[PDB]
Amino acid sequence: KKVVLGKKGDTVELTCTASQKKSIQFHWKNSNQIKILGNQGSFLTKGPSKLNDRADSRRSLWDQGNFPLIIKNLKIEDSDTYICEVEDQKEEVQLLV
Amino acid sequence: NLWVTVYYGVPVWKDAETTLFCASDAKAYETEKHNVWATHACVPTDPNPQEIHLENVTEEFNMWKNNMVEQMHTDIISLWDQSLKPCVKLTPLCV
Amino acid sequence: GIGAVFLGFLGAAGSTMGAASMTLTVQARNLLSLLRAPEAQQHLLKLTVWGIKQLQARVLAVERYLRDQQLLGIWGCSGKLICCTNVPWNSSWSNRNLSEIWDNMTWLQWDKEISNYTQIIYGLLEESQNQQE
Amino acid sequence: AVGIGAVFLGFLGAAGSTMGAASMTLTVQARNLLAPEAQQHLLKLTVWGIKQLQARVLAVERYLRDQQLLGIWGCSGKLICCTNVPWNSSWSNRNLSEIWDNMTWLQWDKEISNYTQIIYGLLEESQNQQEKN
Amino acid sequence: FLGFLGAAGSTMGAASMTLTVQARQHLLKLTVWGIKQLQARVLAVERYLRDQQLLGIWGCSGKLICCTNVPWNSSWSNRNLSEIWDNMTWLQWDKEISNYTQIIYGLLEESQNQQEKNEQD
Amino acid sequence: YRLINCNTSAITQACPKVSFEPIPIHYCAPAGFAILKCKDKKFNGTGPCPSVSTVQCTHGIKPVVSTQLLLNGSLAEEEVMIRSENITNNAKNILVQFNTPVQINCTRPNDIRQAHCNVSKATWNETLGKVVKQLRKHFGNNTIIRFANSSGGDLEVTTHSFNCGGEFFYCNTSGLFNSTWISDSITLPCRIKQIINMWQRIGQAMYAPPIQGVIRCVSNITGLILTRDGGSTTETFRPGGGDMRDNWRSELYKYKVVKIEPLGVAPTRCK
Ligand SMILES: *[C@@H]1O[C@H](CO)[C@@H](O[C@@H]2O[C@H](CO)[C@@H](O[C@@H]3O[C@H](CO[C@H]4O[C@H](CO)[C@@H](O)[C@H](O[C@H]5O[C@H](CO)[C@@H](O)[C@H](O)[C@@H]5O)[C@@H]4O)[C@@H](O)[C@H](O[C@H]4O[C@H](CO)[C@@H](O)[C@H](O)[C@@H]4O[C@H]4O[C@H](CO)[C@@H](O)[C@H](O)[C@@H]4O)[C@@H]3O)[C@H](O)[C@H]2NC(C)=O)[C@H](O)[C@H]1NC(C)=O
Ligand SMILES: *[C@@H]1O[C@H](CO)[C@@H](O[C@@H]2O[C@H](CO)[C@@H](O)[C@H](O)[C@H]2NC(C)=O)[C@H](O)[C@H]1NC(C)=O
Ligand SMILES: *[C@@H]1O[C@H](CO)[C@@H](O[C@@H]2O[C@H](CO)[C@@H](O)[C@H](O)[C@H]2NC(C)=O)[C@H](O)[C@H]1NC(C)=O
Ligand SMILES: *[C@@H]1O[C@H](CO)[C@@H](O)[C@H](O)[C@H]1NC(C)=O
Ligand SMILES: *[C@@H]1O[C@H](CO)[C@@H](O)[C@H](O)[C@H]1NC(C)=O
Ligand SMILES: *[C@@H]1O[C@H](CO)[C@@H](O)[C@H](O)[C@H]1NC(C)=O
Ligand SMILES: *[C@@H]1O[C@H](CO)[C@@H](O)[C@H](O)[C@H]1NC(C)=O
Ligand SMILES: *[C@@H]1O[C@H](CO)[C@@H](O)[C@H](O)[C@H]1NC(C)=O
Ligand SMILES: *[C@@H]1O[C@H](CO)[C@@H](O)[C@H](O)[C@H]1NC(C)=O
Ligand SMILES: *[C@@H]1O[C@H](CO)[C@@H](O)[C@H](O)[C@H]1NC(C)=O
Ligand SMILES: *[C@@H]1O[C@H](CO)[C@@H](O)[C@H](O)[C@H]1NC(C)=O
Repeated sequence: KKVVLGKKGDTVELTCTASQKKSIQFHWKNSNQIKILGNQGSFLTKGPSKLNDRADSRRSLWDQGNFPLIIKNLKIEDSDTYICEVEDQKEEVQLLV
Repeated sequence: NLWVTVYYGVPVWKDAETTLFCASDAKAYETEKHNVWATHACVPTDPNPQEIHLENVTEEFNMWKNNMVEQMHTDIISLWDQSLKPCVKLTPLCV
Repeated sequence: GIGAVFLGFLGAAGSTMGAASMTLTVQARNLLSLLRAPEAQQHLLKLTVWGIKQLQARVLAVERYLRDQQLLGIWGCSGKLICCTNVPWNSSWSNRNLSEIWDNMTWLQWDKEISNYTQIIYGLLEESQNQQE
Repeated sequence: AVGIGAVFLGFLGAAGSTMGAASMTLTVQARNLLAPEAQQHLLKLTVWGIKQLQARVLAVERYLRDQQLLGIWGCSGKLICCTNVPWNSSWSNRNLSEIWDNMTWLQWDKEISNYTQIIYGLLEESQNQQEKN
Repeated sequence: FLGFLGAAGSTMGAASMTLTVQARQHLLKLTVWGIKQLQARVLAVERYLRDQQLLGIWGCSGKLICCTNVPWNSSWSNRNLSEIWDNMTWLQWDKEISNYTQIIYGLLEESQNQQEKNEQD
Repeated sequence: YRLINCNTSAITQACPKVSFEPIPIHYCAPAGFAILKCKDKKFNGTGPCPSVSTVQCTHGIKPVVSTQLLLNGSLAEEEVMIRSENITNNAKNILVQFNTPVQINCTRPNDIRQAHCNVSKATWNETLGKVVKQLRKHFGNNTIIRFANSSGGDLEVTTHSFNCGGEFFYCNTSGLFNSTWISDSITLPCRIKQIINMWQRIGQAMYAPPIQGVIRCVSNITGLILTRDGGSTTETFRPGGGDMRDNWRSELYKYKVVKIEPLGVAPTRCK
């Protein structure tokens, strides 16, 4: 139950993190359980959400466990809750602008 | 009154992981890049393979937790790195 | 050669332990069961790593078999298939009727049964074969 | 070859002697026994080395396939070994002095080979029923 | 199938106990020195099978530790048997018994050989 | 400590234009071990497999990597199988096998960086038709199934990538998933990229220019990898893939390595 505040437009870096340093598969979903952003092996993938063109991630940090989510062009309608599922640690971070 | 027996020749299983050795019918002359890799790190195929059908046995498998899929994944990283040598890599180091 | 018989033991799984010990007597007789091409100098050291790799298996199939029958030979009997010894069966090793063992259980069940006690019997089989000598 | 290939041939000494004379030699023979070119130095190390190790492990697995067969019958390592199977008198019907004094093993084995499958079944069963009860 | 079975054997009570516990191009570099490590193993198998026929003639086939019915003579290095297992290495035996090991092997022949006829009667 | 410097290195080897034809490599088990084939045919990968044989080596598995498809694999025997770790999770790659190979012809004709893959229509419409049969088993045989394109990400997983002859094709499988199933041929606009993302580790790779002649590819599609998107319904199956483990969890699903322990003890009434 983390708290993240933005203004508008800026890049927020939500973060889930494992303890392995070996690029394990994660995902990122929202409150309606639609995929935001996902890892598939060594490639990135999106999901058919309404953040599909705006979401991003830092590719070089996956090899150290850190699996961020970087969102551009913060509107008002993305003020929701987001869920990172690494293997079990379904951490929820909520966002507001 | 009952005394402990010992039998040799019993069909007993034991869940455990090991290192599986590869086998394929490489040619040892062809410069196709898999027939090169399957000569340094393989063995000729089984000429007369042994296969036994087991009666009455039930057995629980699992696909998503197999430990030989990560042994196929290793020997194909090791294939392509000695097979498709690239002109420019860009591997993040992250000190 | 020998690695063929190491897997032929498994033909009696799924059956009952009275029947599988009887099949083992038939299996006892069933456990009694070439690169000559023009080789270039490039094929010479490549068909020889194909020779050593197969011959590191045929000696492992021999060396596993002698590491079995070194452990049996500690427990009195070397080369016996069916071997019973002079240790009394303790009652605390998953007590059950003897008709409730050799008639309605497969051999894989005994892996689930007495694997908590399998190390304790092995020390007893050493000691009683050492106490009797 | 240079291992246990000479032992299988050393058994064949003292054929044509009497069966008492071969038996005296049984336990005592198995007590006493068991170029400036770089290209030839390569093949003498690499492919003529493998091909003599494919014949030394052939003589091992020929030997262990014999001492395993004596293990079903119960002996397994004793060169002279006698069992509990009673000799049927319809097996050549010959005098026991007529056999061990003046008969060679080749002459003996030609007499018995009609039914040596039938003897080999009894020695397995008798060692299956002496460890059963 | 052991030819070494070492495990750095120094003290004899630790040597006896652990014995029951333990033993219970660039292709030319690796093919010449792979055959050398197969001649190590295949000989160390044929050294075992030659040895287990010698213990089989004495009657002690298969058993690692075996006890037998031949007592010491007087000229077989009479030291006290309690300090012998206390402070001595196994290496110091073959120094200490020199020419007695050939007649011990002869007496262990006849101890089984007379026993094979004794139970025969 | 948070924005730590990651030196993106660049190692440059000596790169020729080498051939690439994957041969079947089958994994054997060493001495004293065995491999248990699962000879069932309704086998969904998990659970108790009721008919189990024991083999030392498996079938000639071809190491054929791809995204969004599974070329040159091995077929089923009864029907199209739908395997997943946890279905109704919407985060697990639904594997699919084919009991018939949808053949795909793919050639670079005679631009150098352009190729086309040809797949026969109505061998694909019946095979999309077979999949929406067994898919409705795990659903209420309703909630109209709508295939669609990918969502985005890397170019390696939003298009069917593979590598035939040495060149790294990137085919736009967008006509293959455009239907919606209520209750002649197709051409695909491939490229040949030179700056790819490696599937092996994290990193990019730049390769030599494409070869001069013609480049043929005769591959037999024996598998898909889909993915749903759980809204709040139609259950749209947006295809994907890219973790290469899933290309070999669809030819090593019927295997298991066990250890043989041939010494047992039991009580008997002997003496
Ligand atoms: C699923 O599995 C199937 C296997 O069943 C895979 O299909 C394979 O695909 C690869 C990739 O294209 C094929 O390799 C290439 O095949 C080309 C076509 O060759 C065939 O036709 C010609 C003309 O009729 C014949 O001459 C060929 O005969 C050759 O093959 C036989 C064995 O079948 C050999 O024994 C002979 O000696 C012949 O050599 C075939 O019948 C072929 O052009 C190509 O060879 C060129 O390409 C490679 C690099 O790609 C070069 O290293 C090679 O030296 C050749 O290069 C010359 O030609 C090119 C022109 O293309 C020039 O640009 C070069 O500069 C140079 O001059 C190679 O053989 C393979 O044949 C095929 N397997 C078959 C059909 O069984 C699928 O790919 C697989 N799916 C996936 C996704 O991988
Ligand atoms: C498969 O995935 C579903 C989610 O789609 C899991 O179901 C959830 O289980 C948790 C248990 O903590 C509940 O709190 C959720 O409400 C469930 N969600 C739904 C949609 O059912 C299910 O547990 C997964 N299967 C396994 C075996 O873990
Ligand atoms: C793959 O092909 C499809 C099919 O054309 C492309 O999707 C769009 O298709 C419509 C046809 O109704 C065109 O008008 C658009 O120009 C296409 N593109 C977009 C971005 O809408 C699709 O773009 C192709 N894939 C790629 C990577 O170009
Ligand atoms: C050859 O035959 C004679 C006469 O029967 C016999 O005495 C002799 O022992 C035989 N030779 C050998 C070497 O045994
Ligand atoms: C013994 O076997 C031979 C063939 O090897 C046969 O001709 C002969 O009749 C048999 N004799 C008896 C008594 O069975
Ligand atoms: C070597 O000697 C020390 C001191 O007595 C002893 O503790 C140690 O166990 C010995 N090493 C081995 C391998 O027995
Ligand atoms: C696989 O089959 C087992 C029983 O055979 C079942 O319990 C399980 O739910 C199935 N899983 C899928 C994904 O079909
Ligand atoms: C194409 O599919 C057929 C089955 O219809 C198969 O026999 C053949 O091997 C496949 N071709 C490949 C794998 O190259
Ligand atoms: C691919 O399909 C197009 C249109 O159907 C056709 O013109 C072309 O010849 C085909 N190419 C091959 C190699 O089949
Ligand atoms: C596929 O075939 C079905 C009949 O089996 C038909 O109703 C459907 O229209 C076909 N698909 C397309 C895209 O025409
Ligand atoms: C097909 O995919 C492209 C990008 O992958 C996208 O622009 C287009 O809208 C997709 N078509 C449909 C019907 O989703």
